[PDB]
Amino acid sequence: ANKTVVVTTILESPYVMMKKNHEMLEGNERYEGYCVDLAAEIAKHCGFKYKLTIVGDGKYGARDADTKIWNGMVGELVYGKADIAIAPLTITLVREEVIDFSKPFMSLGISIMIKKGTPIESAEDLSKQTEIAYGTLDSGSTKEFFRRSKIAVFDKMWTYMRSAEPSVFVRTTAEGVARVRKSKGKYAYLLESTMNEYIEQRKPCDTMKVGGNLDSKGYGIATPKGSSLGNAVNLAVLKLNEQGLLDKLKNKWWEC
Amino acid sequence: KTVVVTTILESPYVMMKKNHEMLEGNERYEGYCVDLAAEIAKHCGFKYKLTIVGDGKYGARDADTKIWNGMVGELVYGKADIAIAPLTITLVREEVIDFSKPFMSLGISIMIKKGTPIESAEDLSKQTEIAYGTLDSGSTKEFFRRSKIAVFDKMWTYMRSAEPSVFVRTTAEGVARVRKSKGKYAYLLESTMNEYIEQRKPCDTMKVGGNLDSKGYGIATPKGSSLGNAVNLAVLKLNEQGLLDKLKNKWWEC
Ligand SMILES: [NH3+][C@@H](Cc1c(-c2nnn(Cc3cccc(Cl)c3)n2)o[nH]c1=O)C(=O)O
Ligand SMILES: [NH3+][C@@H](Cc1c(-c2nnn(Cc3cccc(Cl)c3)n2)o[nH]c1=O)C(=O)O
Ligand SMILES: [Cl-]
Ligand SMILES: [Cl-]
Ligand SMILES: [Cl-]
Ligand SMILES: [Cl-]
Ligand SMILES: [Cl-]
Repeated sequence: ANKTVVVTTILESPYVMMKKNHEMLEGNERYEGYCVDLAAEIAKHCGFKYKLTIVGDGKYGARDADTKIWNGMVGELVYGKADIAIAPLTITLVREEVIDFSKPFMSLGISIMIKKGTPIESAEDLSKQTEIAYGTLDSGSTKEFFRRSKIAVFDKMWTYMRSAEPSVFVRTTAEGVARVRKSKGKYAYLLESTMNEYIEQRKPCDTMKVGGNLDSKGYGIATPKGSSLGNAVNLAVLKLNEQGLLDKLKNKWWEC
Repeated sequence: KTVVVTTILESPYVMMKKNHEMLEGNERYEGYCVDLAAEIAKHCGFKYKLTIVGDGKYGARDADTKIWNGMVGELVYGKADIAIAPLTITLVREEVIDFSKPFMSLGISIMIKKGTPIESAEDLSKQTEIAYGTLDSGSTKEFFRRSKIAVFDKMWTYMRSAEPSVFVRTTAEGVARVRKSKGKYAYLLESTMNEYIEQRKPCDTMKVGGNLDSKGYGIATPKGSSLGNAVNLAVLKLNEQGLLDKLKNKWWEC
């Protein structure tokens, strides 16, 4: 690279977190987490300096159907605000058409979060009932998945979600988790298995993952199309995996 | 023109059809990869011819000369246009060819004959009574040669100095070596084949311990190929539509 690399990411524990004493720290030293360590290791094996930045709008990435404008970390790569995205960013077909992804460094699938005691076990259960509302993050891969799915059960769920009143969408993942906890079992949150399981095993220990994953995908490091950094970043990811660092980082950062 | 697809004869990925001697062309073969090639050829809009890799190898290179063999070599040296097989995505392979995003996941595991006193990779590295090795021309050999983890590096130090040779030249040779060694050989292979062989007679093998790593199979094309981008989007499409899970269930006793 010829400049200091601008890395965009999102504040999502345990991937990126503010240090207890971040107010006294400068630059990259303010943050900590799985993706903070991963960026240092990618930058080390690619030979560039980098500055960690938090995505301005706090979004993963969605595409406006009318204007085709992207937002979130995806938009920051498409419109030249960032050089690389190191975050739990899901590899998707639609995103792969405007940005480049490295090979996945972590796997996941869409899963269901419920409040302990809710009579729900699968997405089939959710689509066949009207007592428990459900929704997902509005600006992420999960919304994209349901919007595009030709699969009957998932299309039926999408049709219900976008027509529900009050809205069942949430604009952050934390909003979704909180909605489950305060809805007395009347709201089920559709989110990725990684965060679902993470929340499950932590206080107040009142949420739970039910059913199996709805699909199988992974997180990847993203760069803009044509960037002379994607090839290097891709090899770095594969080297860190083959050397065993990704397993070490997983164990490092991963109660009820 | 017609795209030359290189693959390898491994069940249930690629197999000979019943009465294959009387069939011609692509109709001689069937399996997960045979169905997968048709789907990718459909979404990418090209005609293709299935061919089995000449040397029956997955792909390794000489450390000094950097010359490749196996399916990787057929792509690097212009003998095939695309590889559709259980070919593992690795660092060294991605330096000379391109891979799509993984269409299937797997890890390195340990195969033993039933009754062998082994449960993990650490157990093997702590002794020599029970020999252990892996395929010589594959990604598992690359893993043990390039792994920075201590226990794996000790297994590599043992393998390349053991006597008689613990390496094998085909996966069938490794499995046969476990079944014939009366419990004195452990074969390091990928979990997909380990668990598949486990549920097939003679039913005298089993998988012990968790996977030593986590990786995936990807569709390979030579660098600069005009099929690369399209093939990658096809895999992601087939995954989104659930067809990869359909093929798995379709093609996947003790
Ligand atoms: N990853 C999706 C976003 C996304 C998620 C999601 N779930 N978990 N993450 C990351 C995460 C946060 C906190 C803790 C842990 Cl363990 C993992 N993203 O769920 N629906 C979506 O749409 C995207 O790229 O749009
Ligand atoms: N995949 C590796 C080869 C490779 C394998 C391996 N194991 N299983 N396969 C594919 C397979 C065969 C038979 C049945 C089933 Cl289910 C799966 N390849 O083990 N060590 C290696 O080095 C490579 O690309 O080099
Ligand atoms: Cl993982
Ligand atoms: Cl359906
Ligand atoms: Cl021709
Ligand atoms: Cl899989
Ligand atoms: Cl170690």
